[PDB]
Amino acid sequence: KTLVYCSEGSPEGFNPQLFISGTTYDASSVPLYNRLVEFKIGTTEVIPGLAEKWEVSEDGKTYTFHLRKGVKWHDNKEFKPTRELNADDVVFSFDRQKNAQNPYHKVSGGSYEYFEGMGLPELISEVKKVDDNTVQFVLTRPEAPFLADLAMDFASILSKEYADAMMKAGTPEKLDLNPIGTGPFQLQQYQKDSRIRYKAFDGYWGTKPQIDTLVFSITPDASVRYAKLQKNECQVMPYPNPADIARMKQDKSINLMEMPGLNVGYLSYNVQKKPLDDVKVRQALTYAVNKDAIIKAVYQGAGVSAKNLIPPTMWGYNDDVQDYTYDPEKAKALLKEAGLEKGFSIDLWAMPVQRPYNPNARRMAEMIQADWAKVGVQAKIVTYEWGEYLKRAKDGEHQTVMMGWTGDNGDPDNFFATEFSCAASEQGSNYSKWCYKPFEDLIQPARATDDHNKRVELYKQAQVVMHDQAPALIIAHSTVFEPVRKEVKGYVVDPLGKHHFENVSIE
Repeated sequence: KTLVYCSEGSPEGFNPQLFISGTTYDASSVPLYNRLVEFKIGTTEVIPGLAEKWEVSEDGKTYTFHLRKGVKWHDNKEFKPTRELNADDVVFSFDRQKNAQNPYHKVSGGSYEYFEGMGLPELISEVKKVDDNTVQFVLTRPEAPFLADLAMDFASILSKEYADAMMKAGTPEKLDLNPIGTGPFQLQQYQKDSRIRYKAFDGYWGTKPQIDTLVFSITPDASVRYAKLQKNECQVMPYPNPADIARMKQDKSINLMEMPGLNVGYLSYNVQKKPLDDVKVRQALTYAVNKDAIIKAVYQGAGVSAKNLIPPTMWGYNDDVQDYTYDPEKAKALLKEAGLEKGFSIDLWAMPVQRPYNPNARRMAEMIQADWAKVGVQAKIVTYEWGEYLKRAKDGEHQTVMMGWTGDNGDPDNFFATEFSCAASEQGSNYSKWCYKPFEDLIQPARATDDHNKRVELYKQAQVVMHDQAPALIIAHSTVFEPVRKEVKGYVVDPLGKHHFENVSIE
């Protein structure tokens, strides 16, 4: 009947539209609300949510959503709904973020950060009501990742009946502070320095949670989380201390669940800077490096070797690629064919901050400098303060630079196109400055088409092109660790990084 989760900090609010933090999302969008479309648990595949089906026009610019009938809203001290979900609720949700003429646009400050971050103000031409159970979106271009954007937490549907009411009582901020949703749990109590209490929503459209009472115990210190887990004061916890992983692995009261994180760490080769314009040279520098040694010494169990830009938790992953080996002799042969038998000198920018996809860039750089020296390549390690590092790398001032990415929507486009397209190169966030027609000929059709099978084919071939042309040395993906006590049944780790309790039971 009850499950206690040791959370890592307090939510900023209960309206996910206004925030970008996973800590906040775990306490709001995940338990209380639903989206039009949802991610299938354990994957980044999209399925029906508050919309039982969708249709896409021939030109890829008009989306039709046919809404689910009979969906109930929560209630509170002040609100009791008189109708179920409809198109008004859905249009209000997106119109509030896009339209400055909407009465709720400036409410609670109007910071619609992810909405804006995903480019929706510009992409969306119009959001319209067709009837009470049908909504359309017309876009300014074809955009296959738009469905994955609508499964994101900021796209949670709010109640228009309740918003009207709170604007009527002259207390519109209550829509944001006292949540009303369609989700599996309802909010019962909250106290910022202590805990959050939820209860299974009896009216839920989906299958009712098997957990009757869900409690969040706000615990910022990770050592105290594990201590609480050991006492059975909480049954689930996130982000263990790196130091505790070995013990947790031997702890017979828990399953230490693991998964690749939604990210990647790489070293870009600026193909505009000689001799890095020659594919043979890029290949040589890649063969020369002893990547197993780097994974071991730098990540120390919190990462895994990467051979593809996207992690294996995403769809479209090509498991047929065979990664570069560690082969100095082949690197020397390559260098000779390139007419650089004698090596050359080059710079190597090391990240000044620590990230899951690259936790020790200084050590890594020293390792790569040692590897390259053996094939005659004398590297100069450079670094700058984070803002400056970013600004100069964005203008292509580097010869080689360590960078990475964390996924936003779980869609392959959000890695290949944002980081390695011709447009990204113009923009500067393609740090390889690689604009290649065979690549463009795969990622542009892939982002315009609606045929998922065709999308899978295209992204798998794109992984071949990247591998053959070696625009970047791909290094790794992080490893995520989630301790769960054995009495908890049905918990699945989420590739997008949220922590979900609506499908679990407790023994």
